[PDB]
Amino acid sequence: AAQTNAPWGLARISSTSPGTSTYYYDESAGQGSCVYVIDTGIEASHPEFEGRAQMVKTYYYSSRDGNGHGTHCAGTVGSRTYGVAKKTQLFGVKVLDDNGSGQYSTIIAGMDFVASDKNNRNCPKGVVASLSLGGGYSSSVNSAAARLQSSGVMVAVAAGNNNADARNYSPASEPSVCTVGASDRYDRRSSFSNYGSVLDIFGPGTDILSTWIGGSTRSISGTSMATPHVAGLAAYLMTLGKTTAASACRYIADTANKGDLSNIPFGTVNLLAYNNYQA
Repeated sequence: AAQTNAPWGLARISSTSPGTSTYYYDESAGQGSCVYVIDTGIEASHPEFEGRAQMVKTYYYSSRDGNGHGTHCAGTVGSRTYGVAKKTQLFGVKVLDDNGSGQYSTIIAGMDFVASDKNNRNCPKGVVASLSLGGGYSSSVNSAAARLQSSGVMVAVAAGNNNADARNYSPASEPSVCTVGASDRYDRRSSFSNYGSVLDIFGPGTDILSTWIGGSTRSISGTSMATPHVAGLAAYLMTLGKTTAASACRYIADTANKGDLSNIPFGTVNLLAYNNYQA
């Protein structure tokens, strides 16, 4: 398939060179897979989700996305115009309030919930989880992320927006989950993106147009926007049978565009998410 005039991030992960405007991808588009978006929620009512999004857990007086952040990430995973896995199923776990804040004990609870709740859902091509969130170092948070990975779920987490080493943030610093850095449309490391040996892969994360609450759309920036590209990609590759939940992050790194990013510090991988689709 080809999406003409796609967002630059979608075109990037299906291209070998920056500057293109078409997203090339297999028509399966993630059908049969499931991506849990652990964030401020999702506006499942958005016509861009085509009824494929549904909230399954909240920890606040409401399960609605009063922020847009979670709706923006979910649209990059699987929205029809802005997503990587356009036929995937999106589940919303609202661990963050409408300021984008959330306590560690709640985020942990959310992750434990996803490990259990995938057993209630039909996902014959596997399960992905996208955690566009984090904070200071916490081993309990890291264990939580590793528990989720070990239970059969592909975990992708943002590396952080502190332009520092991700060793000091969580769950970004958990070795067994996929930790995603951010790049821009010119293959530069995003000015804000964290770095460090704990990174596994980079995805598009500067000026990312995607869905927004109110049935709208906007462009924003962060390793929060890079994470759902890789999560979408994981789910896309899993539907195709090329990798598994346990093996996807390694697969994405093996098959990534190598050595094409600028400003990548010494010790940080130089790998850009890439779907190697050959029509």
